[PDB]
This record gives sequence, C-alpha cells and structure tokens, in this order.
Amino acid sequence: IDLVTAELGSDWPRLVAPTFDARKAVVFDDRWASAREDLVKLWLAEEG
Amino acid sequence: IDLVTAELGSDWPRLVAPTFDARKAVVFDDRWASAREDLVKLWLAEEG
Repeated sequence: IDLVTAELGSDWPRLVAPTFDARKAVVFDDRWASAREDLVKLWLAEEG
Repeated sequence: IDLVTAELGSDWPRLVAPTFDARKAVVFDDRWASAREDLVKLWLAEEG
C-alpha cells in the first residue's frame, strides 16, 4: 500500500473514495403543489 | 488497499512494480578488442 501510494500520489486515493449511495436520492415530481404557491405569491405581491 | 485495487484493477499494481536498479548496468566501450576478433574471423573464413 506504500508502494501503490508512492506511484499514484496522496490526493488520488483520497479523492477516489466512494460517494454515491442509492438511499440519498431526492425526486421532485410535483408541479401541482409548487404552481399553486407560485400563483398566490404573484397575486399578493403584484405591483408592476 | 482493497478499495484502491477495486478502482485500478489487478494488472496495474503488479505491472507498476519497480525494476531498474543502479547496479545491473553494463557498459561496452571496447571496439579495440572486438575489432581484432572481427578481422581474424574474416581472414580465416574468406571465401567470396
């Protein structure tokens, strides 16, 4: 492991560490909810 | 070391092993010796 590090360097092994996992995903399929809140904000704040 | 191997593969660490060492070098600076043996071989074997 010392020899492998000697060739590749310090940053390469540390940055190659895994990140992605299947449980952290977030899905936004709602327009219906966000469109309603979007309109009332316009309606109340109307100036121009 | 298992994670590092997982990324890079099996062949990469094995082929990257060191080879060169300063003590195995071989120097041929002699023409004077090799030219003499070269001529006598011609002289004896002359046909054409």
